[PDB]
Amino acid sequence: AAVASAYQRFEPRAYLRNNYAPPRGDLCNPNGVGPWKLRCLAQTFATGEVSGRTLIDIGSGPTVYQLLSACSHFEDITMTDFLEVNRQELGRWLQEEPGAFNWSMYSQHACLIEGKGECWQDKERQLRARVKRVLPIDVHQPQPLGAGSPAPLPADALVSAFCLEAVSPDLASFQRALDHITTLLRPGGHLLLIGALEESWYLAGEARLTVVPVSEEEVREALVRSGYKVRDLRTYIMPAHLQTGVDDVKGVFFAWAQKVG
Ligand SMILES: Nc1ncnc2c1ncn2[C@@H]1O[C@H](CSCC[C@H](N)C(=O)O)[C@@H](O)[C@H]1O
Ligand SMILES: O=S(=O)(NCCC(F)(F)F)c1ccc2c(c1)CN[C@@H](CF)C2
Repeated sequence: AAVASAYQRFEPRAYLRNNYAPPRGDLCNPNGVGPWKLRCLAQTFATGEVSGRTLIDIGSGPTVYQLLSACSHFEDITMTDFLEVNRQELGRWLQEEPGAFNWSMYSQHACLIEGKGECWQDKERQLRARVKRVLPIDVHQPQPLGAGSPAPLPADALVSAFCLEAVSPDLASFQRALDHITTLLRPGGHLLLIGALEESWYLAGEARLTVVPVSEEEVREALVRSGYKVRDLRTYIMPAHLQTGVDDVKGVFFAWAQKVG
């Protein structure tokens, strides 16, 4: 409830500005964190080993880039978040309403990276078409989505970016939160986890969030303890010019894990 309390001042547009607009949001530099995250996602799905019918995005927040390469492998996509404000923001983009955040640059780069000759409008069209619902969620609950969630369970795959560490006060919480979401994933399923490395706080407007600083090994061990087979775990070290005053993140990790059940 302590963290949950802090997230009450969370400003969606301040978050988007701090992390998805320049300099961090500049996709032109191939050395940026942006191109790196999109490549990890694209390369993974390009292996063709992450497929199914349903997929759930945990703690989607007000962003969609994490689903750009995934949307063409899953016909039923469910997005989620603890904050009403974030679900509202996602709606504005999915419905193409006024003031929606502009993700066209990311769509274009996903198309560029994937290399299938696809135009970005068709990519955004496909994603919007496959996202069937935006549901509330709380990874701190043994049943994240709840009792009678409209989401098809178990899911064939899960995607989660910058959520778990951002909502857990310490390692143990991180672990449980991971066990909580893992129940949502069908045995043999896949989990694509992205997150901040060794970060302790980040700003989102008037909100100042505490973060549990984790390391690559701690993430690996946590995934194993939860019953996953780590297929891939990479690290991106945050360059100096991407070190702004919005947080103290040291790097970013990408984990492709398979629930071995
Ligand atoms: N208990 C909880 N369970 C699930 N999500 C939570 C949560 N508490 C906070 N969150 C959400 O977790 C998000 C962390 S920011 C990450 C946003 C997005 N996934 C990205 O890649 O940028 C926020 O949207 C916040 O509202
Ligand atoms: O800089 S990033 O690695 N990616 C943004 C740049 C982009 F969009 F181009 F990929 C990033 C994204 C989100 C967050 C961070 C970094 C670090 N703070 C967390 C707190 F939860 C949120």
